[PDB]
Amino acid sequence: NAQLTGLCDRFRGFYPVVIDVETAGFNAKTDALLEIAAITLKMDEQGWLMPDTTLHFHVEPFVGANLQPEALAFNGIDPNDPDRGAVSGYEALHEIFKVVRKGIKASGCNRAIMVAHNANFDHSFMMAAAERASLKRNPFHPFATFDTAALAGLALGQTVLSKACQTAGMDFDSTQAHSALYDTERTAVLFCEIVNRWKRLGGWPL
Amino acid sequence: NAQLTGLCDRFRGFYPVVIDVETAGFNAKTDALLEIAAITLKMDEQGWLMPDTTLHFHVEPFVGANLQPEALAFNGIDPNDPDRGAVSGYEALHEIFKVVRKGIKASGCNRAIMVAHNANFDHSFMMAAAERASLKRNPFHPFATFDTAALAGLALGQTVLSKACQTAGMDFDSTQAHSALYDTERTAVLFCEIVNRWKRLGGWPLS
Ligand SMILES: [Co+2]
Ligand SMILES: [Co+2]
Ligand SMILES: [Mg+2]
Ligand SMILES: [Mg+2]
Ligand SMILES: [Mg+2]
Ligand SMILES: [Mg+2]
Repeated sequence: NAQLTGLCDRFRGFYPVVIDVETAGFNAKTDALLEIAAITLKMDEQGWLMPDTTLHFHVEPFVGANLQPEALAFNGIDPNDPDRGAVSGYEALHEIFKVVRKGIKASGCNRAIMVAHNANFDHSFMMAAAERASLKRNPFHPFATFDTAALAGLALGQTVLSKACQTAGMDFDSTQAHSALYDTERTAVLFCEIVNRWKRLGGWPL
Repeated sequence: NAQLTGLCDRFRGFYPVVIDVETAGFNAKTDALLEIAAITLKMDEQGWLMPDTTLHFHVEPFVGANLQPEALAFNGIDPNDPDRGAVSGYEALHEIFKVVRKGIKASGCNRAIMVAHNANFDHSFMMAAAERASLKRNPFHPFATFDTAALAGLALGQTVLSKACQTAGMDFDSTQAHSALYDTERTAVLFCEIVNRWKRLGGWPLS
């Protein structure tokens, strides 16, 4: 309870959850959601941020979903592979929201906020997936996000995930990139580093 | 040329332009754009960031636009008021793009990136107006932004514009808030401060 409360209090009630999504295109309303990974965070007693929990689902292209081959070629996902283990968008988000809503309960926490690289992209797909599924209990703030591309611009002078991670002194494997799980991992680590670094430099507290 | 490359160099080529819009609702696709202000930035010889150029346009509701009274009640704008001096969305954007493209011409810069509080909101309306007007040659990055709500969250632990500005040491006047000019202005000063504060604590340069 404490470490989830100290986390939220760091962001005025916001409970930051790192999200990465794979898709069949750039249109959140018409292109398929194909993969989603979520990483929750926590604050240790010293006030340092770090990764807590990890969820990950492959998602079945919804009925009516367009699919751009350039997208599939990019992330390498085959929506047809049987051993894929894809579930519905509903199932994926419901399970993630369930884990998040619990976080928000143990609260100085009020609402969840999405952390993502170029968060506008991942946010819109999540909101669209939730839309199709008619999920009423959505714990994420409907418009606000923590975009690590902007935070990296500030702290690192880099907006590209790989280059930002490298520049931050992080390991980065191009061969593992563009996978929901790896990308979310790197992004959560990058996010935690930027915040902590700000702390180490005496930028925080105020 | 110097101040623009330095600036751009700080963000790997990105030429940051602060933007604030006023609208007739929350749907960028279907609700009216009513107002837009833009503030360019510059870096002095000491490496500090500050506001440079400012332009501002009231915008006439495009044909077919919806207007939410709650939106109008919120911002105080009357789209019928004859002395607004409202221009087309094409005109406001064209004028703003012209000034921005002039900045990108600097050797260091190669693309503009929008700075805004909850930037996804402003960015979507900007991109939709540009789309309505069939504007090629849009100098702003098509999907990237610098969101001051996120940067204030990190730097100050505040995400709300007024709260962040107050918490930052800046004056904020709720009287003048929710207007394009004022909001863009507070937002630009807040962005510059967060960047500068970062520099002053030794987070930048990386050396
Ligand atoms: Co779906
Ligand atoms: Co327009
Ligand atoms: Mg991504
Ligand atoms: Mg990815
Ligand atoms: Mg605004
Ligand atoms: Mg405003």
